[PDB]
Amino acid sequence: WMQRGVRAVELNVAARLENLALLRTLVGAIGTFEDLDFDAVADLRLAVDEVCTRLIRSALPDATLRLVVDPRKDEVVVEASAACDTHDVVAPGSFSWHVLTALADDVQTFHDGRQPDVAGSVFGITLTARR
Amino acid sequence: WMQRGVRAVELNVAARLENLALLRTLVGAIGTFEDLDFDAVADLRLAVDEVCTRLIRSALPDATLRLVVDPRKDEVVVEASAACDTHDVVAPGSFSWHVLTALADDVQTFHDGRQPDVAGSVFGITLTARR
Amino acid sequence: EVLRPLLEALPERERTVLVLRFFDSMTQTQIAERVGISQMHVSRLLAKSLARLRDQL
Amino acid sequence: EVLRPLLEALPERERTVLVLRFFDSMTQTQIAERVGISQMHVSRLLAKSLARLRDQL
Repeated sequence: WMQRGVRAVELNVAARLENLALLRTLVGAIGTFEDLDFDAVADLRLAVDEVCTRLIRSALPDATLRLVVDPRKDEVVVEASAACDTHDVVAPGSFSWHVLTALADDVQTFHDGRQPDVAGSVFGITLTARR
Repeated sequence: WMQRGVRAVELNVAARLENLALLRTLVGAIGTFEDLDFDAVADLRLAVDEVCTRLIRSALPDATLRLVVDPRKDEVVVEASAACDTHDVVAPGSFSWHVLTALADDVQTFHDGRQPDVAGSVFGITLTARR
Repeated sequence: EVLRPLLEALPERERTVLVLRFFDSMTQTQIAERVGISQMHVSRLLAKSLARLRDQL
Repeated sequence: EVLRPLLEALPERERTVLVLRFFDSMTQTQIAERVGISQMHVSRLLAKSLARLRDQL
């Protein structure tokens, strides 16, 4: 993605529960490599694991979990997405949604089921952590 | 990629020298997460850094370094590629080529300049480490 | 109200840490100093408790 | 023959470790035990020396 900063990293793994441990390790390796407040990093790590776990639990067969970590000066943006079996993996007012909104400064979702094939099944969540 | 094993991870970063340190960190985090002989892991880490450094040094502006680590039972396959300014980033008989062939059990390259646009500029190197 | 039975079911130190984070809005470092444990231990307890609550809710 | 001047220019322990890896084909662990340093120290020296030779060749 071009709007991504020069230090961004995109990770892709099979959207399988067996890969959640690898994702936690790599996200932790990146945060240590970064500059944000430590308390903000620890919260963000928990939120990214919640996002990845909910996406992979809802993932269609043979889907890919696509994770982008974009560390900027002001903030860190983390985007995760996968082809899922539901139009909304973190419903308004759900416990998951409240957890994410407590741990990240901004939480946004994206999904367009009008797109044909697997793109119409993709659900994404973007977390932003500042300062 | 579908032929990739279920535990494979694809990493993408801007093909910039500033990101080589991040790549070394993430490759090390993955190896520790894996099962191969320790001596084989240490050699593979050096070879992947050589590959990534040579690709990024030759990368075209705004290119992406695409790194796949595929840990299998028998072996670990690492594939790295980027749009580059030359048809061959590790020439036969070069010191780089000899280093890679000493450190990995199998070294292969791929490039097809007949493809139009940026795909025709891509040069890739695949390293395989067994047992 | 729904969370209360589930929180009482949490191990005692898990519950204290969860409530300090999500009800008192303390940072993980402030929770670490309040309970007298390490920052890493706070993150470990939060992760564990969220994983339990994730499947009951 | 081209490498020899460049290897003599290497720091002495860098050279020993490079030659044991690429001429004697020892594993990094075997090099660690031969020189009496840690496995991680061997990888650090190999990385350093390859980075120097990379730009002279």
